[PDB]
Amino acid sequence: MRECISVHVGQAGVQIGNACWELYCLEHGIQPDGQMPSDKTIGGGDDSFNTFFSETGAGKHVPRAVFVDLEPTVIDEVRTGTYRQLFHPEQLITGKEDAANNYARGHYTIGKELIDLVLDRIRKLADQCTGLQGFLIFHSFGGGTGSGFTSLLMERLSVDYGKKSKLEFSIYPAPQVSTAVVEPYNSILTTHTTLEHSDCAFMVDNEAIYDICRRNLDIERPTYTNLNRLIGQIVSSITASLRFDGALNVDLTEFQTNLVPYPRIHFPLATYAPVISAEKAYHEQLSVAEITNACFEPANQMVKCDPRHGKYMACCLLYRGDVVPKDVNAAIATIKTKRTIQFVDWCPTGFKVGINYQPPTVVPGGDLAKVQRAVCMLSNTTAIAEAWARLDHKFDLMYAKRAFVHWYVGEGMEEGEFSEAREDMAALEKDYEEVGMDSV
Amino acid sequence: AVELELEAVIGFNGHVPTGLKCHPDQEHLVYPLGCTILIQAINTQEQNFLHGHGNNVSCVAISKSGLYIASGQVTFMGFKADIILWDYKKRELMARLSLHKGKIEALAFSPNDMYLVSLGGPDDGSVVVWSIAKREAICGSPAAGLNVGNATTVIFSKCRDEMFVTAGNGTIRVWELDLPNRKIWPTECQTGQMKRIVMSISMANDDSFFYLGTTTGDILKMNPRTKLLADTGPAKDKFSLGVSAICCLKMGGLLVGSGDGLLVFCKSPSYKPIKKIQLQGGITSITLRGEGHQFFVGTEESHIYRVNFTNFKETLITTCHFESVEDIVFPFGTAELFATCAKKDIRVWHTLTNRELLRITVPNMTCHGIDFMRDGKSIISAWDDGRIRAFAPETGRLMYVINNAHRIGVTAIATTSDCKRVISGGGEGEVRVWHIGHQTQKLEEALKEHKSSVSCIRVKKSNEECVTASTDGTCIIWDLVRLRRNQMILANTLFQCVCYHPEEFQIITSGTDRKIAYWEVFDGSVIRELDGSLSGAVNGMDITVEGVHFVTGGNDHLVKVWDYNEGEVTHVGVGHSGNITRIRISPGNQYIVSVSADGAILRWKYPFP
Amino acid sequence: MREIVHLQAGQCGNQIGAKFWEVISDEHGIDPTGTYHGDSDLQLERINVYYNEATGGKYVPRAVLVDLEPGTMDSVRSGPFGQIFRPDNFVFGQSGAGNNWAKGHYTEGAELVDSVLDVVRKEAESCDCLQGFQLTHSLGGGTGSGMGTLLISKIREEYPDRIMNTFSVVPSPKVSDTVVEPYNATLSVHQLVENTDETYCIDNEALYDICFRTLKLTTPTYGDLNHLVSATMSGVTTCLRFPGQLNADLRKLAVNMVPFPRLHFFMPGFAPLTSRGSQQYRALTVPELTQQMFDAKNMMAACDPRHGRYLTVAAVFRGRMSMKEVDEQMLNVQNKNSSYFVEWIPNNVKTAVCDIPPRGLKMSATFIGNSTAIQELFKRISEQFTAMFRRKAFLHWYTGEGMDEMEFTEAESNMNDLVSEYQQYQD
Amino acid sequence: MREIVHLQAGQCGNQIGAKFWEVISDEHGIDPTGTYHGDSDLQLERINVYYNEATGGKYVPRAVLVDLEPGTMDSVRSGPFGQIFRPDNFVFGQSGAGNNWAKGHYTEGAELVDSVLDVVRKEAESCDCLQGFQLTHSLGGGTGSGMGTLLISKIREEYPDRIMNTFSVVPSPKVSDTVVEPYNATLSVHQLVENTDETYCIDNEALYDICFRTLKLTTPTYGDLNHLVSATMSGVTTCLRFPGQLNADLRKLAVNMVPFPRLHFFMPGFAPLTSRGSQQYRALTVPELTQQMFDAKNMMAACDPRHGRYLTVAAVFRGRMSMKEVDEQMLNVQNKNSSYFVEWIPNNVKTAVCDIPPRGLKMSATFIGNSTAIQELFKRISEQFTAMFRRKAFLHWYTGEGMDEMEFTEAESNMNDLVSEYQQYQD
Amino acid sequence: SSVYGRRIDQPVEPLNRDHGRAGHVKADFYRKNDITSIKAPGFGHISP
Ligand SMILES: Nc1nc2c(ncn2[C@@H]2O[C@H](COP(=O)(O)OP(=O)(O)OP(=O)(O)O)[C@@H](O)[C@H]2O)c(=O)[nH]1
Ligand SMILES: Nc1nc2c(ncn2[C@@H]2O[C@H](COP(=O)(O)OP(=O)(O)O)[C@@H](O)[C@H]2O)c(=O)[nH]1
Ligand SMILES: Nc1nc2c(ncn2[C@@H]2O[C@H](COP(=O)(O)OP(=O)(O)O)[C@@H](O)[C@H]2O)c(=O)[nH]1
Ligand SMILES: [Mg+2]
Repeated sequence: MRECISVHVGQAGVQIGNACWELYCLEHGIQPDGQMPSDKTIGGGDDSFNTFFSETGAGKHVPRAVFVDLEPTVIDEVRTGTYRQLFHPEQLITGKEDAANNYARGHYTIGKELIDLVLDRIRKLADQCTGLQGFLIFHSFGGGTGSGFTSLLMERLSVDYGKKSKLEFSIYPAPQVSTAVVEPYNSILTTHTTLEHSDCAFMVDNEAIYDICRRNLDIERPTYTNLNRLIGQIVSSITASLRFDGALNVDLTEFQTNLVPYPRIHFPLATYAPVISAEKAYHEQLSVAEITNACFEPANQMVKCDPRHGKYMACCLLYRGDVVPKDVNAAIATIKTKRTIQFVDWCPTGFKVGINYQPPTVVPGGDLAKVQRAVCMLSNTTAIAEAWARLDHKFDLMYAKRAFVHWYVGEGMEEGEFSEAREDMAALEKDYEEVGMDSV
Repeated sequence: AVELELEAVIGFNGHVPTGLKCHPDQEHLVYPLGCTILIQAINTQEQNFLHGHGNNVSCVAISKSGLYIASGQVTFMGFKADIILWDYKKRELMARLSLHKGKIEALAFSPNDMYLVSLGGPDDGSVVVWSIAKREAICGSPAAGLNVGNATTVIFSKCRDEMFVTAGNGTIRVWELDLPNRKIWPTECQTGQMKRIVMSISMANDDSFFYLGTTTGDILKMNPRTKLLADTGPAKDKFSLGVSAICCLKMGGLLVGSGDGLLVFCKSPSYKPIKKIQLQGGITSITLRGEGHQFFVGTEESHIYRVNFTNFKETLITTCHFESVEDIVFPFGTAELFATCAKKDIRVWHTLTNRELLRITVPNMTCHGIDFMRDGKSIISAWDDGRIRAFAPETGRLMYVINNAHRIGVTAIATTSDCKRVISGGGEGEVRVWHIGHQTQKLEEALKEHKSSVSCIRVKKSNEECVTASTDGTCIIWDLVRLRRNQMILANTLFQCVCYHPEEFQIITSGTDRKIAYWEVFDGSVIRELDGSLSGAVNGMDITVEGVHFVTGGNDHLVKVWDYNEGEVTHVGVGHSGNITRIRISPGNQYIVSVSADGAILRWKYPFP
Repeated sequence: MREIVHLQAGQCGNQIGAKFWEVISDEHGIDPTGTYHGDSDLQLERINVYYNEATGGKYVPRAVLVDLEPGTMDSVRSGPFGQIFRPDNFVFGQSGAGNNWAKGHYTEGAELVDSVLDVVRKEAESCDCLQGFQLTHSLGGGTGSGMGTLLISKIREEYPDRIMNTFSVVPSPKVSDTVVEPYNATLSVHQLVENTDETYCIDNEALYDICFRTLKLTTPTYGDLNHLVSATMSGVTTCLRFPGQLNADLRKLAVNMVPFPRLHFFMPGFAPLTSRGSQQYRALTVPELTQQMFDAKNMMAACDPRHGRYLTVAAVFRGRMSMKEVDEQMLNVQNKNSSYFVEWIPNNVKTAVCDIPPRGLKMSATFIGNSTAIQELFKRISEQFTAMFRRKAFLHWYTGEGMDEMEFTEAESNMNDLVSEYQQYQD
Repeated sequence: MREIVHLQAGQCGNQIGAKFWEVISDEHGIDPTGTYHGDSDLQLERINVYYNEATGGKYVPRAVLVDLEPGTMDSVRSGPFGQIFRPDNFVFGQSGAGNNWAKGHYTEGAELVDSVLDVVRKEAESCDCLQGFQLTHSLGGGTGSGMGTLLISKIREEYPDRIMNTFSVVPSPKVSDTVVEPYNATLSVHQLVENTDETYCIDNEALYDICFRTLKLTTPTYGDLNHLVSATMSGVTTCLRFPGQLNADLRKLAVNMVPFPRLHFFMPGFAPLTSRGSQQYRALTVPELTQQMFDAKNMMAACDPRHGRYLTVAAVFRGRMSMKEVDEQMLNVQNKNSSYFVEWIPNNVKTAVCDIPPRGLKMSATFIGNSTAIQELFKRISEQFTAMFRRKAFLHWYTGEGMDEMEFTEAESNMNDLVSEYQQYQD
Repeated sequence: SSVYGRRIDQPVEPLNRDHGRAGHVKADFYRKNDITSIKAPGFGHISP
């Protein structure tokens, strides 16, 4: 078992981390006080916590995480919440002034006031780690520090820690619905650092998650908490083999070389298959085929980009629970023989299957009914290029009139970087349409 | 399969610390004898058996109520030991409580019975807290620091929250129990610069001070309420090999033992002897018969004593082999004498009242063989050195020794009825034939066929040939008169016992395949093949002198009554826990006696004339 | 005398070798605690060939357990027969191979190769004459493929006259469990064709059919998918630890299965495989024993023997058998089926019975064939390499640890040159 | 009737030496008080070598215990085996040798010499025919570096023909605990070359390494480090205290291992070192004691023995062993490693067997050798000297109790000549 | 934001703590400190 810290930045990132660390401590057994009710002697010591927890001696297990947000409202609610003894006060770094939905005062002006304290605190976790695999950094592409401060982290963690698998769990803004007005700007100005020192940029937009909660999970009027519980179960298959045993154990370094074909192409999707509510959970049988089929379906995806109008290039399929290998490779066979699901010619192979032995633990009060055989898919398709293209249209419209710029340039940022992020996105879109032609 | 009767038991495993105990009803003793724990009655021959356990038990822990008795066994490293609770009133398993890997060193109960501390393992030492109510675990922590070593002792107090451990590396730590958070909190006791090695704990009756017995020969008294030392031991004239047993009285006194047997009653401030009496063997257990007037002392060379406090006069009530016992043989004619034969010792015993009359010790040496000459004038012995020592029946002097008899030990031995020839086996697989003159003990022939090792010699009723079981799968009927062979009986089992059926025409063979088989003395063919015991192998047999019953015991720790003509089974067992090595029909056909891998001499009332 | 230490490497190799050290341990008779409580002395006398010795009758496996991540070391030790392996042979690392062939060979395996070679160089000098080394691995993954073949080349230089046989798990046809599997297999047999004597090729999809269409097991696990390989691995070295009428050790197979020195990729097969319901409805006599092992269904390598010639032939029979039938049936396989046998070797039979059967089954065999249907296994890894090499794919995680694009052509040249040899003789 | 006087000086010397008195009291059967309770009479037959007699048959060690502080004096006295020691042999100062070769040799160390040497005269003249003197002194620091070497010079002038063994903890380059340990070693070497017949150097770097990769201990403490040192110390004197098939006293492995007149810096090592975790999964035989000896791991003098050639090595064995396989393995290590031994000596290995082994095991051995690589243990301190002597660093302390810098230059020159003479006899 | 962790004291599932990742190679290979191998069996060395 090895370790990985999780740097949550943004109001979004720490509220995703609120649902994540609730699930994390439940899987192992850590109570909100921070203590495990059974001791390491009793149990034939189970060091499954080590990937996300660290013992102090009195049984006080510790979240290997650093909550950061530059505005003090969403971080003080976890120093006053039920999980206030679990976290460490030095881990919960906060600031005074808002980023105010502005890239410039996330990276250049306000972000420099706390870039020293976080990089010291990453060092504190990294020193006591012995097998630190990856940085699981949670943020959203459509706000302040989640667009800002995370870019200054990505540059600093690469100079300091180098090759340590800088993963990135991220929240893209949606095609139609949006909770900001300046959102196109800070969503393409920060993707410089995303196509730079970050090796696997997982993608979720808020809009697709609402549709899953309505159709499959059968709740109308969903709030932001149910949207974050889905993200927590996404990690818990990505970090399941690092914490629990399985048939095909799959490491965090395994994920990259099994999903990134080219150094520029490093943007996967995420899909949880058996995500149904309890009343329609007596109803479906849910063996193995219907959930292998589920991730491969449009109205189960977690990003508003249809894989049918695109070609797959890499797809690791991670399974948990009571999954039998013959049931997988038959389900692999039956879905590799469907015309609408297209794989590019330079991937004759197909899928990376990962089998785990731990069924997903249900959050009490959560929506998701228990499933004894679950799937968390991490795809990689050319169809993500339409998700980059819809904000490209939206950015090009409100930049040609030079709107909402005097907030940006008058905060420590040069005008030239705006045009640099413009040409940078054209290059990545040209790369994705290039990597998906069939050479013949 | 009618049970015979189990009368009388000799045996005690004194090598465990804190062994022999007397429950507060003051009428029965409790002591461990293998992977079983006995209950011998005070003033009554009545004795019962606590079954269970796989390998040899290392711990006993009886309650202040007497209602609960616990124990703990050793196992192979990597495997999990089993702490077995019991009820003294009904003697039946009520918990298995398996957490500690490796083995156990010590158990202690809570004052009023609701927790058990069972510190276990030189490989996996970690103190745990049990529940006597839920039969389930509560707390858990490493029992020693990373700078210090490992702990082998536990004790409770007069309040059920304290639990105290010492060490062979100095981990004097007074813990405190914290049920709501389910954790324990240690506190190392400062003792100055006195790092010592200590192996025994006792506390006062009013929870004042706990008392230590170190290897240096020093009684360490320390405070559990200020976590500090109070008084060191004897300044001069310190004890011997370290104090291995301490038992604090209801007074301000303490019965301190030693590794030699110097049981001393001393007071607190000087720790100077008041009344000294020397015991044989290193003192491993000092119990109290409740009030403390009759304290029973157990020793590692297993001898249970009986000392009255007001005169310090002893009475040896139990005497045992302290090591593995092999070969029981009876003198010709009479059936009231044994030959209980073990490492470091050769003993004889009176059958009716178990009481030894001669002990023959050859230093740190092992005797795999014993035999009685027909004239009753020499106890022939086969020692691990390679020397055939022949001691005298009375006194115990060495009449003669045959130096360099066999190379790798002399294992199996047998005399002849003419009292002139001693047929000798060997661990190199050699059968030697010696001549016993009045002044010389020469060699006549060296018959060498067996490759591995010889296991059992048997001689017929009027001497012309002998059978020699061997560990390589061969049993040869050597011709004794013309110094040759006669047979090449062969099988795929490591033979461990062979016997001559009276009216000699066929021999019965045993071994590892549990395929008890009659074999003929002519043409050496298979006659029957009985199935021995379904569990392990068969070490030992004896056919009666009327040829109607042959008794059987083996690794299956269990005496088995088998009649001859039909292969039916009149099985009994429920005997002793420890691998039965040899067994012998009494000459008068009145008892059957088996030895075991742990020192234990069992007698059963032989049926079937 | 004759000695085989067992170099299990990788995740797959440690799992199969765990299953392998169980089927030896209930054949020679070993408890989880390494002690003998077996039955016969016709079972111990040659326990040397796989097991070392400690005090008190404590036979210890002669296996060097190596895997770059420390996770699979935990699974072997926590397994049922995991309390037997000596705790000095466990040579693990810190960072896993990532199923990256040079992450296993040139940059983290390079600091573990000098440590695992020391342990092999201790269990090789306690041998009067060591025959050779068996290395259980998988060509699909990383440290099994990359580090594993690094051990092969180093060993072949250190001990150059010993039987280097490898029990390999070569990629499956349709089932794919790694998208990095085409490159890992290609680089491995570039180092395996020249430095190994007997490459036994075990697929996965082939065994998937055997546990369904022959054995009828609805939900089979990897343990049952390694028991068939372990039964084969016991089968090869059977006239080497137990007595036989006509004996055959590893070299006697090797001299009789490799006509031409490059050509050594073989096909395992276990004959007596009965479904549980259909077990009482089948006589256990040698005519069905020879049929089933030559049948294309019980063929644990996904290369149909009807799609090619079948150069050299094994039947390492086990049990008390009459020698006429194993000369009659093997002749009947040849003469009647005079098409799927090469005309340029007169008689292709290496029948060799043992006396001691496997536990239970009173009859057995071990099918080891050098067919030229092997090329179908190495054409498919040659068409998906070239598809992935055409437009440079996953190579930024291949050249970063330090390699060249030159070695990919040299590795792929050794592929089609190997296939051309099996196509030269296919006619 | 060949006795040894065991001197010990410094905190390190008093700690290792007290650990030595525990392992002799176990092999010779002495309880913590002092009474003989060992079983074998082969122990009481030579109780004179390291012990004396007193009233009531309480055997007392023949040791003089000296330190300039009563800090480790009270630790030895208040220990597990701390009452055996004579209560006047605890002879000590009170001031303190704050690390300085001056503060043991040219000041406060030099007033206690006239008292400790009276005890040495009293003990050496209670022997019938004393064999020699052994001293445990840390080469880096105060009492050991200084006063200990001062004691060596006085005893050598008084008793010139009796041998002088020194077990010395030379300062390691990586594990460092004092900053002036380069200064103390260079000044201590000069009075260890002309006044010592055998210098066993035992640095702390290898001792930590053996307790991590051989003993496999998570957290070694100072107690078990000296137990490895005490095992070697009770490996060279064993044929002075127990019978044997081929006996060898402390002079026989001096006449057969000191080639040239200075040439006497040796490297210790123990044969049967195993973890408790391994222990059972391993046999204890003569051809595996010799592998555990002739390596890097068990060489507690941390210095690569493959980067130099052994002049003369001996191996004193203890157990019930046969004289062929012992001599055969000593022959084999010379043939298969013919480049690791010099050629101008025909046989480089000396053999000794002592029947009675240490308590516990049934077999052990000791490995001391005159490797020419020991200059590497002496280059580093010279490098740590010249890069500390160039700018007169930390020297004003040294020239305060009376010491010219000319003594410093000649000590470095003598130690460089020590490296020279080992460098000449490479080939 | 308090909805994260209200029903935590009403568990719906007893946790199946069987398929874990309990470390055995780091805890059964490496002993703490005794050097037992060249130590006597001593007091209380009952063997199976
Ligand atoms: N997944 C997820 N995304 C959220 C959540 N809440 C907000 N977001 C997304 O985050 C974006 C804005 O949040 P942040 O980036 O964290 O804004 P911020 O860090 O507070 O910026 P400043 O207040 O200026 O410092 C919105 O556009 C949402 O799309 C949430 O609970 N879960
Ligand atoms: N037969 C068998 N195959 C296995 C087993 N475990 C994994 N595999 C196969 O090995 C391939 C991947 O090998 P991998 O585990 O990555 O090897 P690694 O490089 O050591 O990690 C997959 O295609 C699996 O089918 C097993 O226990 N038995
Ligand atoms: N192996 C070992 N080394 C020790 C011990 N005690 C001290 N040392 C070493 O001795 C060195 C310091 O010696 P020092 O106490 O200054 O010698 P002194 O001034 O003569 O008393 C340190 O570098 C330690 O590594 C011990 O118990 N065992
Ligand atoms: Mg905010």
